[PDB]
Amino acid sequence: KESIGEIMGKLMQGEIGDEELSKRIKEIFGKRLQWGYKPTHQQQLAFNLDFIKSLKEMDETYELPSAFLEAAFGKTIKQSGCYFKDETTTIDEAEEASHELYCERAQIKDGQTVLDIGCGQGGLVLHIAQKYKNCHVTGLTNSKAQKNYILMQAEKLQLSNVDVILADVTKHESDKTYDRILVIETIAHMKNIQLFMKKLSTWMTEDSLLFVDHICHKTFSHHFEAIDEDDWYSGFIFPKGCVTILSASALLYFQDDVTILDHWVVNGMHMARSVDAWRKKLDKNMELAREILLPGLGSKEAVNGVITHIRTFCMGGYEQFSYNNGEEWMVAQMLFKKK
Amino acid sequence: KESIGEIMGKLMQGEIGDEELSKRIKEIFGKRLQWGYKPTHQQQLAFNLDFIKSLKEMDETYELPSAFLEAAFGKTIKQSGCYFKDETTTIDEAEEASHELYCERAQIKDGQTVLDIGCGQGGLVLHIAQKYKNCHVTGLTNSKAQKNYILMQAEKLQLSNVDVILADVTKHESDKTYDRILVIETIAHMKNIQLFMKKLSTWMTEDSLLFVDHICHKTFSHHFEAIDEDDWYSGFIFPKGCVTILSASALLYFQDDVTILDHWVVNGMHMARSVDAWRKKLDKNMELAREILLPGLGSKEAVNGVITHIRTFCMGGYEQFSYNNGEEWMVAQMLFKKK
Ligand SMILES: C[S@@+](CC[C@H](N)C(=O)[O-])C[C@H]1O[C@@H](n2cnc3c(N)ncnc32)[C@H](O)[C@@H]1O
Ligand SMILES: C[S@@+](CC[C@H](N)C(=O)[O-])C[C@H]1O[C@@H](n2cnc3c(N)ncnc32)[C@H](O)[C@@H]1O
Ligand SMILES: COc1ccc(C[C@H]2c3cc(O)c(OC)cc3CCN2C)cc1O
Ligand SMILES: COc1ccc(C[C@H]2c3cc(O)c(OC)cc3CCN2C)cc1O
Repeated sequence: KESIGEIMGKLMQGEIGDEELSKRIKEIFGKRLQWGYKPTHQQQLAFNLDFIKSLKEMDETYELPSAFLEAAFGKTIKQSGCYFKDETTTIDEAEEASHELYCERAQIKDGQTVLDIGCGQGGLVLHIAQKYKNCHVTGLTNSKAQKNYILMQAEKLQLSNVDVILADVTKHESDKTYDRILVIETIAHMKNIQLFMKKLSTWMTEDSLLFVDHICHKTFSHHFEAIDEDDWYSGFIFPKGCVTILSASALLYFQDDVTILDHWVVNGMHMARSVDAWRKKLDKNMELAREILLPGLGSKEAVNGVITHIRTFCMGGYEQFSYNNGEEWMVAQMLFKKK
Repeated sequence: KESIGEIMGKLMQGEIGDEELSKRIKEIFGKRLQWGYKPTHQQQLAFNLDFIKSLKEMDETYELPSAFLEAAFGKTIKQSGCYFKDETTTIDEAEEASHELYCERAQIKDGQTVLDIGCGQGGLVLHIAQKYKNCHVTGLTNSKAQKNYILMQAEKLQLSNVDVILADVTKHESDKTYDRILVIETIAHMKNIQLFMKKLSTWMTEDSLLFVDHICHKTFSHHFEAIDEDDWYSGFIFPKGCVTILSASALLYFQDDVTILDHWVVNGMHMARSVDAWRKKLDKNMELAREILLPGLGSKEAVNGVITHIRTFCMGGYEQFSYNNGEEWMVAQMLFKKK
């Protein structure tokens, strides 16, 4: 069936079954792979360097209710890839394992000041604060709801070492420095990477470390947007075209102000299992979710719309991160010091 | 035929024909590829990062006569990969094309001070000096013979803007700075890369650029040494185990003191065609070469030994750089500024 509008129409009517939906999104990702892989390393580097150089030239009131977030995501409402040891690891255990991975790779130690940039619902902030009672942990979010959620959770867990800065990170100005800065799956939303990294360095001292985790492709970078008129998916998921997927090594070229100390990647099956867990939990709590959303949304059809958007994101994320057994799209992690 | 000694024995007797020699070296390189490629990007990065971290912990009077060098190499005696536009490009034309490539990518402009580190027989120094009469061009070499050769060539070409520093680059101390620093296929011999790059930065100002060209593997780094007891080749060619082949991206992790601006690779068929041209020219001038070498060598057998070493280097280099149509071993190039 041709035509964006036609596919979008059937999709919203629940007339496209899971199997065909998955098959359709997978073919969309297959075409991005064809766009991204060049025949020789000479050409691959030319293409990658052109993307990086273009980056270096660059310079909604409605928020889902937290009770809905609790019904779709895991216990700490982590909205980033989790780490699954087993086949039977639950989303709650995978959330905790990923928190501990970050603490290990970012070399968190009791006593440090820690800043978590774009902290979301604050799972990582709460984890570090609870495990390391002499750390002072600051979250930074541009969401008032997120701030209020984190502060409430801190109060319930009897944590006294948590604060939250409410700010757009690109506009925030401050003299404060921190021993540790964490940036977990936020960089994909950052429009000016060179400026972002530069600002981060001014919040560091000679003893600080910076840890960044970002969704990536192992070989090439791309904007998350349609290649052609056959791709209904990209523009449905991110209607504002400002999500960038950096290659696993792209940040190596942004060492004006920071210097790399270590670099890892985590296979895409972890992310795939994450989104699959959210999809399954959402499906299980579907009735409850629709009831929670109805008030603030107004119509049963607007509810259906928000649910379709979220569920399709999950189905598409599955196909993207599980491609070739997790060896295409994945998560890259880097550790830096100030330069 | 098993046993290192046995193969080494036949090789020196000219009893191993070209076809079997090539086949044997190619299988040796095949095994290094098996050693170097990991099943997942997560493992490949772990392996690459381990090599880079190990680097960061690390801290002959007999010279061939220039008349011999003239009989084996091209007109400027370039001893680095050349650039072949055609099938019929000669070694002399490929030397010139590669010189012009370096000048373009290093952004050489008339009027600049230029330093060429490990300048060899000074082909690049003489090229820049002749093309850009207002540049002052300094070569640095640890070889007295090379210095004397370059100065003589400068005198014959009526060049007044050439000087040569005789020094071990790792020990050279100086307050002088340069607009442009070039390092062409020298880094593979450098034992302490982090210290090397740091020193280079002290010879730069805020306006300087640094261009590095190095032999590489596209995916992984390795020392040029035997994996196992089946590899007679590595230890025959470099009897001192201190040649490192960095991956194409290894230098990205050495930005403590310099910051990357651009990055390229040149397909390995260019290098392969280079060594093939040297081998063919040596074979053509074989009689003349043996006569030139005899004086300073003393015996016809020591002559035969030096020729076998050089010719086998060429045959092995062919198999290494032409592997998979030049898409394994190749040449990487980087441009940096001071940090
Ligand atoms: C993909 S979520 C990851 C959240 C959290 N770190 C986690 O791992 O669950 C990225 C977060 O960045 C926040 N964000 C996006 N742009 C921001 C900006 N300019 N300033 C601050 N936060 C921002 C979003 O609100 C969102 O909470
Ligand atoms: C592979 S040759 C390349 C020569 C020249 N750049 C070219 O492209 O033909 C590398 C050169 O580095 C020189 N070299 C090696 N170690 C050196 C050191 N520590 N200081 C100075 N020169 C060195 C060698 O003598 C040799 O001439
Ligand atoms: C609507 O806001 C959200 C954005 C992202 C996620 C999950 C996950 C993720 C999963 C994807 O597959 C993806 O596409 C490339 C992007 C992202 C962004 C980083 N991360 C946290 C959850 C959200 O609720
Ligand atoms: C004996 O000294 C020499 C060393 C190297 C070359 C040619 C060429 C090259 C070719 C190879 O295949 C190789 O192996 C990985 C290493 C090198 C070193 C860099 N370059 C200049 C020529 C020489 O005369």
